[PDB]
Amino acid sequence: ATKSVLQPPAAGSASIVGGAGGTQLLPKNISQEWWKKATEQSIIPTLSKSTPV
Amino acid sequence: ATKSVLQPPAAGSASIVGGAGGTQLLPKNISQEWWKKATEQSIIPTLSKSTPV
Repeated sequence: ATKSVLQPPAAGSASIVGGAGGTQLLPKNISQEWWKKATEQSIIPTLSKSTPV
Repeated sequence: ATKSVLQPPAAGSASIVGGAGGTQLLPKNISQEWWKKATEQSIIPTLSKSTPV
């Protein structure tokens, strides 16, 4: 049979990583760029009279 | 007995190309400008954020 790497294996094929634990061999690419919201600005220091404290 | 060129020949007339296979001598004037629609633009590569994959 021809060797598959995707999971589950394609029909009539064999999985290259088909050995026990072999899927731990499949690569990962982790993005350097996150999904994170911006946080809310503080308005009070802008929207008030500054004083010595 | 007067000699036509349009097909089929007019009534009471002889075709000028009435010999066997003679219509293969009539000119065509095929246009270089096609009739074809444009197809729809793909938008996903324009809209999406690019990433390594």
